[PDB]
Amino acid sequence: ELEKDLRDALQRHELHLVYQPQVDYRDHRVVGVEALLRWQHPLHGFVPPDLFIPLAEQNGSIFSIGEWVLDQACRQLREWHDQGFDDLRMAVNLSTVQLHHNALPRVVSNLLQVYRLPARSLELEVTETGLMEDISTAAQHLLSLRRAGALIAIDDFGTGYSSLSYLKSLPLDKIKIDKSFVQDLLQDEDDATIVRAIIQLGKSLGMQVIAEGVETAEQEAYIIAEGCNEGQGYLYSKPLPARELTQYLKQARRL
Amino acid sequence: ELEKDLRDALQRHELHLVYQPQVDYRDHRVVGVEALLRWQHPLHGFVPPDLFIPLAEQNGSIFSIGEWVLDQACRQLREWHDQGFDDLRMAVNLSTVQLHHNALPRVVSNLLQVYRLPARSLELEVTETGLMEDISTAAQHLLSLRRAGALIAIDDFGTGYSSLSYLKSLPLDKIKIDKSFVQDLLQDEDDATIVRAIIQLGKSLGMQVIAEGVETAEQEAYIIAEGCNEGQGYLYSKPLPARELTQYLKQARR
Ligand SMILES: [Mg+2]
Ligand SMILES: [Mg+2]
Repeated sequence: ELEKDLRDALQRHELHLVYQPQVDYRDHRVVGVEALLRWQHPLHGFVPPDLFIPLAEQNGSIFSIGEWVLDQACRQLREWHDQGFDDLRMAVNLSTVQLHHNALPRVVSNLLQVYRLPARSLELEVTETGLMEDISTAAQHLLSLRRAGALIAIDDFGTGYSSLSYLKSLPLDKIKIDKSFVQDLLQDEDDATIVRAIIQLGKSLGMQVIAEGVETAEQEAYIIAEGCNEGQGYLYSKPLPARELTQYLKQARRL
Repeated sequence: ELEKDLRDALQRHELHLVYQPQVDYRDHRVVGVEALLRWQHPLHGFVPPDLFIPLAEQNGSIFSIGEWVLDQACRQLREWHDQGFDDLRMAVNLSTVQLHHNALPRVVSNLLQVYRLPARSLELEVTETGLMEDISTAAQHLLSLRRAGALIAIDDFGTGYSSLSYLKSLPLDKIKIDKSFVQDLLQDEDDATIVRAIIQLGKSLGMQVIAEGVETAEQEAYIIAEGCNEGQGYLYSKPLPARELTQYLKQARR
């Protein structure tokens, strides 16, 4: 039922990473890339991450998959840095189980040393739900990750529960607006209100804000006018395999 | 013995209300009053509400106590309206267990009609913790309360967990900055950041913002500059018994 086929997946080389660029609106430059895990099974097609990551969390294999993801993402960043894009950031999502695994600080610190990555070049994305299960342990691990040189961002912001007390207290550097609000920006005006509110909440707390799911130039124009710092989504590029994002990044940085 | 004593505090008339005024910064005029429950035990003295309301929620006394508070508060609003303070609003705190009780909409609607109170004159204060206890039930009770003519405010904001999604979709009118962030305002700069953020979150979402715990004129100047709409705290008045708050209202509207 693929909850059984998931187990062979990494062994069968059925998992891979795709990469989505992130654009800074101060200079409209590509400044970061988000690594996204895919499972393309030869019989079933792509299996949604929202399906199989819960599966991996329940059978205790998510930490081993996450180790593989982090290694491949850090290696890919080192390759891109060596090609001249040495200010590029790499962002990697951490599932809730990973976030609360006490070996996560060691795994990340190892990779930052092994690939000799600059400070502030790896960003770890966590969700509001991940933080809420056990804010005590999450805070300890996030502080340790920041101490090792990683940045921390909150993914899918606005879809979970957050405490403003903890948002300012934690070592959080960036808020990512959930794409559900950005995608329907120009249509629903409660969605636009929440987009504007998240932007201003990031500004009020001294955090960068990135809009996910930017599909159209008119959406980009609206969020830039309201003060958003960065963007991600189809307007810039869908998620791409590494070889194709290398071409996109060289083309984007050419001029 | 404390939980035991609270079981019958209400027949023993050991509960009373005090009232704290609220000031609108658009014209620096008293626009509302918060009713606050007190329990002065004959042997123990004042028992903190943070102590006896969780006790009332476990032992089931909260329902009858809460109904008594709303009744006394609506009665006092009717008296002040008839004394010429026609537009005054009354604010009452609802505990989590109260907020999720099936009979809460009928209790509030009864009192609004019994005391012939105008629409938007009673404001019910709920906490983020109360909303997150069961967002489905909370949402339908809040919609019924608003449908009956009550206003809804989130009390102690910033100290619990909220969702921007639900803040916008619920029938909320007002956010109350938690007193702990305002008391630390001028000396502590991270709480100044939280205060600024809450005020701006309120503007962004189209909700009024009231600061609780305002103690000095410099704090008030800071929060108005930031866009705060209302204030409450020792700077205006500490909580007062009804006869002194009447004196306070009369003194101002001279
Ligand atoms: Mg992400
Ligand atoms: Mg209150």
